[PDB]
Amino acid sequence: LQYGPLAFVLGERTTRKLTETSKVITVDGNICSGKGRLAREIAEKLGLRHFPEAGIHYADSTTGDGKPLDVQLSGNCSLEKFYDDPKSNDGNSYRLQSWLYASRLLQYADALEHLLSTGQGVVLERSIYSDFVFLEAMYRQGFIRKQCVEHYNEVKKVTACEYLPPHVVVYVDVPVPEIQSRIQKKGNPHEMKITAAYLQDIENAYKKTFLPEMSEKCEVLQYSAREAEDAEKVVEDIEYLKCDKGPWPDQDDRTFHRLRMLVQNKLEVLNYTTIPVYLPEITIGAHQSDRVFQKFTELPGRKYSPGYNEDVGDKWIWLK
Amino acid sequence: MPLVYMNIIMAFAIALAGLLMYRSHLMSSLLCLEGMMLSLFIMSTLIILNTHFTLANMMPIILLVFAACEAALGLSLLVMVSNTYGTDYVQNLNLLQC
Amino acid sequence: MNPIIYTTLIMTVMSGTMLVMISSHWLLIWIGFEMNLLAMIPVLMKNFNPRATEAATKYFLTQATASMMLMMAIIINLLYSGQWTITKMFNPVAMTMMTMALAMKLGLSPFHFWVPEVTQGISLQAGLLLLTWQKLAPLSVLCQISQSINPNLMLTMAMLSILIGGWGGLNQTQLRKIMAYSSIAHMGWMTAVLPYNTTMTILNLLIYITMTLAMFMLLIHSSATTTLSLSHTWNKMPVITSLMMVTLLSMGGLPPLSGFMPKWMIIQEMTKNESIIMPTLMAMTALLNLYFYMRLAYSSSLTMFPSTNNMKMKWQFEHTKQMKLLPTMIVLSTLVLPMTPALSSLN
Amino acid sequence: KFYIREPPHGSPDWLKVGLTLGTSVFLWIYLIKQHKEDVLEYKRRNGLE
Amino acid sequence: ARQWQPDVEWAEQFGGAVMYPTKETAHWKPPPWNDVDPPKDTLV
Amino acid sequence: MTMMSGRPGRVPLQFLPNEARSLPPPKLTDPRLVYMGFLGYCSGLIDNAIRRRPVVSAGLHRQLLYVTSFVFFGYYLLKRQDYMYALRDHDMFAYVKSHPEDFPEKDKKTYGEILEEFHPVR
Amino acid sequence: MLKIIIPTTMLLPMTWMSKHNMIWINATVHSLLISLISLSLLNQLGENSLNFSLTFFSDSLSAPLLVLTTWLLPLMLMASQSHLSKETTTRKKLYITMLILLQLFLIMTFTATELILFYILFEATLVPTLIIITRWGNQTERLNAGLYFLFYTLAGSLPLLVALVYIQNTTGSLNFLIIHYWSHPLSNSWSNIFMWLACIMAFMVKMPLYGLHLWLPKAHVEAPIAGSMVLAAVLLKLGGYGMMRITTILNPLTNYMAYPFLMLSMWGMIMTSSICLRQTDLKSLIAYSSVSHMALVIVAIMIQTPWSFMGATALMIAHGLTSSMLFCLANTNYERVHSRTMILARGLQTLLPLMATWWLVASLTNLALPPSINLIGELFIITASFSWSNITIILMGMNMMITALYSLYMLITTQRGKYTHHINNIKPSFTRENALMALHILPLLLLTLNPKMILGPL
Amino acid sequence: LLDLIWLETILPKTTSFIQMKMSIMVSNQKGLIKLYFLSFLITIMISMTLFNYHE
Amino acid sequence: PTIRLQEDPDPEDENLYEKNPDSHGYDKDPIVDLWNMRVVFFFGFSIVLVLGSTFVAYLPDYRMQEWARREAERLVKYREANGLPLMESNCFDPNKIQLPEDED
Ligand SMILES: CCCCCCCCCCCCCCCCCC(=O)OC[C@H](COP(=O)([O-])OCC(O)COP(=O)([O-])OC[C@@H](COC(=O)CCCCCCCCCCCCCCCCC)OC(=O)CCCCCCCCCCCCCCCCC)OC(=O)CCCCCCCCCCCCCCCCC
Ligand SMILES: CCCCCCCCCCCCCCCCC[C@@H](O)O[C@H](CO[C@H](O)CCCCCCCCCCCCCCC)COP(=O)(O)OCC[N+](C)(C)C
Ligand SMILES: CCCCCCCCCCCCCCCCC[C@@H](O)O[C@H](CO[C@H](O)CCCCCCCCCCCCCCC)COP(=O)(O)OCC[N+](C)(C)C
Ligand SMILES: CCCCCCCCCCCCCCCCC[C@@H](O)O[C@H](CO[C@H](O)CCCCCCCCCCCCCCC)COP(=O)(O)OCC[N+](C)(C)C
Ligand SMILES: Nc1ncnc2c1ncn2[C@@H]1O[C@H](COP(=O)(O)OP(=O)(O)O)[C@@H](O)[C@H]1O
Repeated sequence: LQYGPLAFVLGERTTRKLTETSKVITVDGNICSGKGRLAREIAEKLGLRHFPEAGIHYADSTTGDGKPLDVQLSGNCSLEKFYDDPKSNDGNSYRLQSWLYASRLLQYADALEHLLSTGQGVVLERSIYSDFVFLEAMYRQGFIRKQCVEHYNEVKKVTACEYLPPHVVVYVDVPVPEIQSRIQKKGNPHEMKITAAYLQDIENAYKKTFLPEMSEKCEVLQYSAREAEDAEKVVEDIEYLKCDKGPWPDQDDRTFHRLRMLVQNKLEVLNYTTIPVYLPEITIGAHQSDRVFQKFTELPGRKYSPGYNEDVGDKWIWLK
Repeated sequence: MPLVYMNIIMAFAIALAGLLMYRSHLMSSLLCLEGMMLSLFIMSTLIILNTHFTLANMMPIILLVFAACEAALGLSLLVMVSNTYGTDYVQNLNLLQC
Repeated sequence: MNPIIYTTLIMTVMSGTMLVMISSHWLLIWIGFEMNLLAMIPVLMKNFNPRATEAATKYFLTQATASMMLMMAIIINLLYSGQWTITKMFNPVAMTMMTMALAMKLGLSPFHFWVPEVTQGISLQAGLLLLTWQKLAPLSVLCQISQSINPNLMLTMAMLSILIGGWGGLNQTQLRKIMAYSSIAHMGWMTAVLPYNTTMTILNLLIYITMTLAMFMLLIHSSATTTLSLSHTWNKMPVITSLMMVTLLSMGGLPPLSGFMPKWMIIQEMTKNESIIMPTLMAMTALLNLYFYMRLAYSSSLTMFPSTNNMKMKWQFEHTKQMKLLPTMIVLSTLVLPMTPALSSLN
Repeated sequence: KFYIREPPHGSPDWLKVGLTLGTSVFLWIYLIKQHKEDVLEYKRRNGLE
Repeated sequence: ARQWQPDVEWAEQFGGAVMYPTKETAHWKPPPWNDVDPPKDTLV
Repeated sequence: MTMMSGRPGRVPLQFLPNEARSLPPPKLTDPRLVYMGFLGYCSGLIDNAIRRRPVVSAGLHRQLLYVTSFVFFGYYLLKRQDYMYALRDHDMFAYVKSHPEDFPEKDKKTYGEILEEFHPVR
Repeated sequence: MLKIIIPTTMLLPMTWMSKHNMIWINATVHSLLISLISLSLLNQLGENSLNFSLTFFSDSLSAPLLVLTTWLLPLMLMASQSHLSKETTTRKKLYITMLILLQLFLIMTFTATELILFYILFEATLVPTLIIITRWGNQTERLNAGLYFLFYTLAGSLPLLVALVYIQNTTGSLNFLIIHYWSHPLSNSWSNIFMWLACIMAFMVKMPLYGLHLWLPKAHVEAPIAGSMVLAAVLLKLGGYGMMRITTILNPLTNYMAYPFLMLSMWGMIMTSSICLRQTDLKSLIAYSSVSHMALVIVAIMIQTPWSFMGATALMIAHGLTSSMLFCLANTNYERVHSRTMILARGLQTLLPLMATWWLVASLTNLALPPSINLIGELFIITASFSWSNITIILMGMNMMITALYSLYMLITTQRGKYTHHINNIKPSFTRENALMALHILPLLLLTLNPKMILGPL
Repeated sequence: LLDLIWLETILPKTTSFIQMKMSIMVSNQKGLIKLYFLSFLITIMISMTLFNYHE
Repeated sequence: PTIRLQEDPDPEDENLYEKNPDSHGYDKDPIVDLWNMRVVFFFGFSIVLVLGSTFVAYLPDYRMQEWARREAERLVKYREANGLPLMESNCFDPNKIQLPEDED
């Protein structure tokens, strides 16, 4: 049965499934730092579900088949051309930033739904609470306008206030010259054009806004580059945290019921991402919108509801 | 009608006029509502006693009960209003227009 | 709010309305009104925020004043005739006070100001309840005491309600305020025919309730409270906007849609008495409601407004909660005119 | 093909389908029977046959 | 070559708190996207 | 005004008095019943369209239930409506029969004895 | 007459069940078959009407109108499929559905036996027309046009409704046969005057009457081609049909209530003909032409003579065909050059000779060259007006001079002179467009061969 | 002078102007309960004198 | 960006003669185009036009023109034979009409 008021009335309660290891974990860090490996190790050791960082096609992997769609029908933005031409007059930069924030919101909703449904913990790379640093690094470099920042702040204000911040925030600190050396050793021709000022802006945003404001909600575990490979020590540092200061201890059955109703129904999660604020970077004309929607509806498993597409092998349609 | 009936009706009219004309405090208007309830209680009791309507004697008590409910309701709302603004002024209830 | 507590409060609202509808004693009718209001106040405050609190406070003040006037009218009627049964209302001053109290409860002009504010301050579900279920009890009482009504006062209030509903709706970009002004105009239409035929009042109430339920359910399905947010729905689900356009046309009263049936019937009834000027005025005034419905239809269905990029993500997900009665409500809102004679079953 | 369960599977919900079909059939049979008895009672009361 | 459709300038006519703005109501603001006004610092 | 609420002998919430059993029931091929079934079919199609299912083929059991429910309600609705109109006619004829002074049958005049003004068109 | 109504209702699901690339073929074929079936209604009697049932009847006035409606549907389909090629399948089916619903409403309107059923259908025709105009029009003005189309109509028709129900409370019936047989004169009182105005103004605004005509240029210019065809050819004739039906209960009040409308019709006929002489948009010229011809029809209905009624019927049929043909002719050039300015594309006879022949024949029928049925209707109305008053021949005469002028002006501007040098995208005429022009024009001359079929019940 | 100006001016433009002005007059209220509760008092007194005193 | 919105450019119009030199202007699909032409020509000209004109031309005389002419011929013959006037100013017999008693 679908979770709802009826399930809550008889039986189902979230508070009982929490078994001292729920602990939503996020592992933040600068570009090219090894935060993903640390998050994978934390998830493996503690037995929590690992969520890889949400990209342009995160929503594609959770709907239909998990395969990504064409960039025209999903995202409509490019990271590679953001690196190539960050000051392009077609609005690619803020479009990419807004789409990435929406993807992060969807991933956070998925992780919260899983945790509240099963009681198992989750480990995320970045979150909606951390995305803004990139936006700041975009604004200080002149890549986006101030109106874009205002729109981003409005959307974040109406979206991020409805969820619970993570239990423990893990940060990996890597100096900018080391990051440049790692990027050069990587070999991707699009990341070599990242100027050091952009990385320094990301680091400044992190260390001056995110960590100070996150430390008030819960204690923050910072690790340098050398003491992050030893994942067992990080895990046993996590295991001895006194987590009784944030909003998580101030949660009972009814608040959990409201949150669980919110985390499912992804349309209600994404409601305020498409607010009618007409920025040229993200506003799409009627003709292009109609053409792109017609193109999307013609994908092999997208015309009808999931179980009603006989062109991908759905049977017994006329009894469903 | 005797003079007493006219006096009670005048009291009800005065309380209604006091409710309809707000100054600043919501509490004063709630007091005017309570006064209207009291006037109705007195008027109904006098009518029921005059005509010796025995079973109607329980009617005014019922009135009082719902008066209390109405009184409680108002007070509850006032609390919330105060918690929003630090005051109970009706000027602050202007977020919604016609 | 706990779902159990919410169910109990909804049941108490409905029980108060039913007590009003089944009572023979004026005290029990007043008690039904009190219980309905007491249970209705928290339902308006379900999603807590300052706007909801303001709407609840305004609603409480209006309804409490109306109930005080109601009780005073009852007591005056008892004084001049020792009667508790709801009947021909032996006193004219008491009848005037009763009419004013019931009009204030219904939101008829000139006691109309609270309706747009309360509707705008609450959620769409609370607005649905307020504009559909809350009309039943006062209209039932008015139908029961119709023979003693003063036609001048009620006709004046009905004409004022139609005029004010049209003029106020002309100025709105918020969908809830549009619905509230539409409700004011439709209440005016309902009360215009009440002194002549209560069956026509019941028919108009039923058709209005069906159309309003379809409207509110379509607005909940596409999470839009403003014109600009409703102008995006075509790029997510065009079927919803097309059904909305047809429903708006029906609410405008155009033949051969169902919304034409009540006005037609009411006009005919008014010409069975003499009453020629008033129906003509009422129809010419309802043209204003048709105008702003048509403007909404222009914004949402007949033209395509620009959209946003993030809308692409919304393409990948489906509506989770489904309204089981929405299709039947739409069909009853649109294609019911050929079954007009079935109104005989209402009397 | 779907990445998720899609709770409505390839086979339809047999309980719901059976309940719906049974309700429709029962309503049709009830309507036929009621119409037959109504015709009989009208004929008896007015004495046509 | 193609049918006219509303653009941003057309759509901005319906984005205000009211149609037919006047001098008095030109300062009315539209309600917040969610119906939550920012909390005042009415310290007691 | 309420014409029929206080009609003597009326049972409060019956919906179908026993006297109505003396009227011929509507035929099962009544065009009004066919239109009610059409309304049910339209409701089923709209249900399919809103749920993003193939409109004509998605649920045949659901569409069948829609049509059946609409027809089932329409039959009794038509019965009650016909009963109400029969009651109105019965009361009207009885009242005309019991008040002959208010309904006189005056003498008939032929058109050869009635003087009608002629208005030429020119 | 369900043998015509049911096949259109069957056109509906046939369109919605058709294969994506066969909608036009199926719709056109079955529309033509329905027109062929409706051709049998022309067998009329000399004494009474064909009373099919309690609900529908056919007269010698409504049968040619029904034939015109059923014949216009396939022409509209042929004219629409060019500019709707880029449209999606569902929206094309919705457009065809709008056209079919309009035909059904018109067919039921022209044959309803009761006046309230007639009113309901005659208002129901509003919705598909408004949807077509505001959804498939090309420019931003269409929205305004739609509003002008709607309220102008409703402000006329809402009083009529009241009057109708009032009449049913007085006489007990709105059946047209009962109304005709039990007719009683209207006395001279203020109440009767306002009843007359309520019964007349809706049809007046439908014609439209001069002074109440401002909605028509907007609606007929901003509409797509099929919308303009059905607005000019059939929807304007609703007013004339309704007036000829309703005038049976308005005597002898009409004898003096017609004076303001007669003066408006004659002077405004002169005025709209004059307006046609200085017009930069080719579609607006055709719209104002329609206004002038309808003013003639209004005069004919108002003077209330058998000759005027015959002339009015003939003129309505002839104008429907001619104005629809002219709108299609203008649409061909618009689709070629994407502009409605008349002087933009000139010398088109050099580039498109057969289309120039079609233009010449259409403009010849517009100026009522004898023995076309346009001329027959115009001459009957002029003779009746001369009997009404010998001075009318002045105004009518002036109209006959102006019409031809602007008509030929239009031709001379578009076909003659030298071609515009920079316009190099004028392709040869398609078979579809030539067939459309022929299917417009041949019935006109065929009807000339047998004019008693469009002369009405008188 | 006639078709584009005065015929527009009399019927449709005047109607639009009047309806717009009345809409502005009716809908522009501050949302203060004080003002329209005073309005309620005025309405009650008028309804008690104009309609109720005459029976 | 010095732009206002992201929009597709207005496309050029397609010439049906480019891909189909004999295109009939009905459809871009040549076969569907040809059959649309054929059905329009057959059901518009061959069926409705010519056969409908023939059907209308031979419609039976339900207007009773020939019957009226023959009746008038008989009436004229009889009246001229017996010397009666061809037509009477009264179409109704006065013996079946009762005028008002007094005109003063
Ligand atoms: C009066 C006489 C009788 C008339 C009755 C009244 C009219 C008919 C009944 C009305 C209700 C019936 C249909 C209701 C459900 C339709 C909803 C829908 O979306 O349709 C899509 C659906 C196609 O969807 P699909 O097949 O799944 O794949 C395509 C995708 O879905 C692609 O879908 P998409 O969503 O991606 O496409 C988007 C599209 C989707 O938007 C729509 O499709 C619009 C549909 C709105 C439904 C109507 C509203 C509610 C009804 C009120 C109607 C009022 C009528 C009165 C006049 C006023 C006019 C408003 O939106 C747009 O493109 C925007 C266009 C803007 C134009 C706005 C105009 C809309 C209002 C016009 C309504 C006209 C009446 C209905 C027209 C036909 C509709 C199918 O259409 C159909 O195929 C169903 C219709 C045909 C089934 C019936 C056939 C019966 C069986 C055949 C045999 C016949 C038996 C005869 C017996 C004899 C034995 C031989
Ligand atoms: C917009 C379309 C309108 C539809 C409205 C909802 C339709 C579905 C609701 C189904 C109704 C359920 C009722 C059946 C159970 C029996 C109840 C019965 O006992 O009630 C009777 C009452 O019968 C009901 O009134 C009949 C309900 C039927 C309403 C349909 C008429 C709608 C007008 C015509 C439009 C076409 C409708 C098409 C239907 C799909 C008792 O009469 P009474 O207690 O003495 O009346 C009290 C009030 N009085 C005295 C003041 C009059
Ligand atoms: C833009 C185009 C719109 C459409 C045009 C519609 C045309 C409508 C015009 C109405 C035609 C006549 C209406 C009434 C007939 C006579 C009117 C009156 O002027 O005649 C005299 C009336 O006398 C005086 O004039 C009294 C009327 C004066 C008051 C009327 C106001 C007219 C002023 C102009 C206002 C513009 C109206 C149109 C607004 C758009 C006749 O004397 P009398 O025999 O005693 O009256 C006959 C009726 N009786 C027998 C019952 C008594
Ligand atoms: C491209 C080249 C063009 C030029 C070359 C042409 C070659 C020669 C062909 C031209 C022929 C000349 C025409 C001369 C007339 C001869 C035919 C005429 O005599 O027949 C008429 C008959 O004509 C028909 O009656 C008129 C046709 C009917 C028109 C209906 C059109 C079909 C419907 C199409 C859609 C409707 C749209 C309009 C809605 C109103 C006479 O009728 P009537 O005097 O009695 O007959 C008496 C004897 N009867 C009764 C026993 C038969
Ligand atoms: N919010 C964002 N804005 C712009 N770029 C982002 C954003 N999030 C991630 N990226 C890009 O993703 C790339 C790699 O992501 P990152 O997690 O830092 O490295 P790794 O894959 O080794 O964990 C980088 O080029 C980074 O710029």
